[PDB]
Amino acid sequence: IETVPVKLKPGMDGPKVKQWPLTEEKIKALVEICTEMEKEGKISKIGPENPYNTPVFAIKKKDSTKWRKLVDFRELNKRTQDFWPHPAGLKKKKSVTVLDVGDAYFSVPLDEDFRKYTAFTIPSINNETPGIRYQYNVLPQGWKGSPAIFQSSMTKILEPFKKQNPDIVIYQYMDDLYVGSDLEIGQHRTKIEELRQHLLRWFLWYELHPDKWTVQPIVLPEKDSWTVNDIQKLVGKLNWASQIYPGIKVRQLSKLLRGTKALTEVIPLTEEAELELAENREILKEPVHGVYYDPSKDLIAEIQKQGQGQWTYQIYQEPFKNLKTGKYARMRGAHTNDVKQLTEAVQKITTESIVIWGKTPKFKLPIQKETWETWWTEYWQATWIPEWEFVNTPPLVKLWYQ
Amino acid sequence: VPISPIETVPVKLKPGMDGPKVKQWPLTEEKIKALVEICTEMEKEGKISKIGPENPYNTPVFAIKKKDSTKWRKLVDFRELNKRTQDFWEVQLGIPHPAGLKKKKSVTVLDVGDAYFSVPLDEDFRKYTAFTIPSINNETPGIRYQYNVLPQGWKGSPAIFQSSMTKILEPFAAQNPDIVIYQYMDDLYVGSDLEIGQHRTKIEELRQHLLRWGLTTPDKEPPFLWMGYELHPDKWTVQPIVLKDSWTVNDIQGKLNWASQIYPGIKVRQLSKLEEAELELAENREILKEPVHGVYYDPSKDLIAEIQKQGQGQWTYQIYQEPFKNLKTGKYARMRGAHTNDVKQLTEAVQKITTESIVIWGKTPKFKLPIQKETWETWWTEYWQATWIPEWEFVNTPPLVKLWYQLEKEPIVGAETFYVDGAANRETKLGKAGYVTNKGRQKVVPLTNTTNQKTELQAIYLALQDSGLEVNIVTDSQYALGIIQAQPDKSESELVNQIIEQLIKKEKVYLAWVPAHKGIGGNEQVDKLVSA
Ligand SMILES: C=CC(=O)NCCc1ccc(Cl)c(Oc2cc(Cl)cc(C#N)c2)c1
Repeated sequence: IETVPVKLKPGMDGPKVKQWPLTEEKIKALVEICTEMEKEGKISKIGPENPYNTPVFAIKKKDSTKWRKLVDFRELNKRTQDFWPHPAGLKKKKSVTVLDVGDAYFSVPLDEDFRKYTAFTIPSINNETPGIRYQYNVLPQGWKGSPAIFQSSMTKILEPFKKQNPDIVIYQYMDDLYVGSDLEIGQHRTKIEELRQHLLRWFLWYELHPDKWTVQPIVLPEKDSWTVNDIQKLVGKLNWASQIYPGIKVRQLSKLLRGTKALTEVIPLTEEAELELAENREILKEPVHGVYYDPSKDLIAEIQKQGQGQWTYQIYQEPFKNLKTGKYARMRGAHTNDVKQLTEAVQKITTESIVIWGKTPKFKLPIQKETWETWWTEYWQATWIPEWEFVNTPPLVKLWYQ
Repeated sequence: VPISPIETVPVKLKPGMDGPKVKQWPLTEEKIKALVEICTEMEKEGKISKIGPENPYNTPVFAIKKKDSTKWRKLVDFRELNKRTQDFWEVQLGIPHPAGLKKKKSVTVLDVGDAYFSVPLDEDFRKYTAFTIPSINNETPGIRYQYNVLPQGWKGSPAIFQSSMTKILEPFAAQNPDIVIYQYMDDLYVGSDLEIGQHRTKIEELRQHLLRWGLTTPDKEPPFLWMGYELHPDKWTVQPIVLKDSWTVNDIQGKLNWASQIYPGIKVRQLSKLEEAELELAENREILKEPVHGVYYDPSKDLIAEIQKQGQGQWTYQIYQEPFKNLKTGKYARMRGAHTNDVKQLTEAVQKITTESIVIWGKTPKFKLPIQKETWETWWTEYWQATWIPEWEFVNTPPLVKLWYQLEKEPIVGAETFYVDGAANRETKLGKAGYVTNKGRQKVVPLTNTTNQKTELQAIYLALQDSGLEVNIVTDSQYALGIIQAQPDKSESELVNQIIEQLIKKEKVYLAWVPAHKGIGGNEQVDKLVSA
């Protein structure tokens, strides 16, 4: 009931980010939503004395048809004062469920002097009327201070469930609660239904699990007949992997390509060449040497489009030091829409990153800036938004992860 | 009759900055006499109030004769206070576009300019608006004044005023959804499709509603001249536009970009000045000679957008709901870059038109595009980037966008294999480019004024020139791969354009990459030849 004093970081003004265009349906949904939040006192209209702004738009979460208000607090979160633990068990758990606990934030007042920086604008079509300007009175969904400030209340609500179930790992990131287990889904959902019940006894009606390899092994072909082209591709892949792995050698394989030969011609492997290829296999079976996570440095996520709905990704902090690699093969929403697939890949990769390290990575997207910025909000279903940059030059490496 | 007050808008100065302390300029006795007369009337009207000696702030006041009508006009120069006043959320950054307006049967104008001086200024801020009328012969203390209302020329006045008018009109617009109200200058524009009797009645209700806040309305005519447009009841168009060895002064005209929104086929690619410059090699569009008007928006009909390729990285589009009646038109210029193709540019035009249409009509239009469905499918399924264009249909209006070549995914059986390499000396700018093949074909060409990158491209060109219709090419040039894998159809480098022209003639091309200096036999032999 007593607000926590919050201030921006030293030497930084409040956010002043342009509101981007919205469709009529999203504007109509945002009006209905904000009209009701106004009556509930969560937000209040503001005047021209407020120069600050944060973009707003609308989404439909997974398996629901109801519009939800999403605010892009990325700029405010950067400039918000760092407010002063990550469970390594969450990644190791067999099954983790994700719960939207954001509505809980709306029962906590926001510091009076800080409300000015939560200002948002509902745009008008064709600029025909002025924008509807609001600011928050309660803790906003998507703000980094909202979990921080609410943490004191959250532990109190969850200590009963935690004592009753100690094997359950519980983790909170933004509006999301991550609840891990090693039990069966039916009882998992039963314990999950139990957690919601505690939440109803002050909330909304995602099932995920870890996969086998953290870093997917590099694999080489096993053939009985090698063409010149097969051996050229292999030498290329091994030269690339030699930037990651120490003792990769290609001399005995490159020697087979001696002469000016037709690409489709079969070349039998020499005994020296078979041994070299086997030693490289052995090298690639071991882990990468000296790969550490540093919480100070940013995480970097790279995505390649491999075609036919397949996508590859690598998370790292230093080049050739992969903390995780993976491959996403099917996106149900879009066999005809590359951008929907990419957007769902970014969301899956961010979720995994939240589980493993408890922070989102910076993405390098295989897309032109203008195409991505036009369409990603149409397919976004998460309450957080990561950072991203754009790759304009085709990487030669796409082959090596294929 | 009690009048509801206009709630003041709390204003503050920027943090750490204090108010203005500028020097009042010496005035002529005639000007001082003119200012004293004005301010006494303004004071009698409540717009300003005389202040005592306590206020330490001052803003200079000037007098300008208005068209020598034997009358003077007061001018207070708030430039300094504006620099020290807080920032505001201005709301006029985007103007409505006429093509987004809906047709209306009746549209009435009302004068609400009297409301500007009816909007109060924050009490605690008035002391910062102080100004001094100098005394005759400087023998008395000048008359001191401060503002009680939003001053003309102050930073906050435009934003505070509109936000005040909107707060006033909200009950009326909510309770009368059968009407629309737009605010331009000192006049309000109210439109409706009701019978002329009901429309005039509701205007009387608006005048009554404004009278509650004391705003009093007096007792134009279509077409309306607004923001460089002409707004007729059934059509809209731009206001007239106007254009020698003096063209050297500027390319600010040129302003055909403003015309481009309704006049089709306008081009501005002359790109001169890419303060005195030569001009040559240009075409007068001269399509501005004949009048062209746009239509208003009917939300019950579909929105359509058709794009045409005009050449030289230029694209033109029309947005319409019914055939041959255009809501608006426009153009798109290719982005500055070294290599490009038509499919990427058409994709960027689609995205530009999409966002503009969201702005103006709140929805994406259906597209008609000069590209075959099969062409687009081949493109996006094989393009290394993710791409997408919204719902669209093919229109057979040449020039048609097409794919000009497609590289093979696998080596070609029975096609000759060309191993190419190129190298140059950084100091002499001399180099070699060449190939060796599986059939024993060879070439090495000596080159002057070249780089390692140009020799790598030239070697690929040689293999393409001297090969049959089907050919396998092995290079170690990551630079050449990055270029060809981006599928350019045109380039700024004439060497890339020549490779493109050779690729268009081939039936099958497989381009394979190998690492350099690793002993790949064909690459090793040609590398020794070209690095000599
Ligand atoms: C006579 C023309 C006509 O009727 N056009 C139909 C569109 C239309 C509808 C409703 C109104 Cl209120 C309107 O008036 C405006 C709008 C705007 Cl942006 C600016 C101005 C001004 N200066 C007036 C226009």
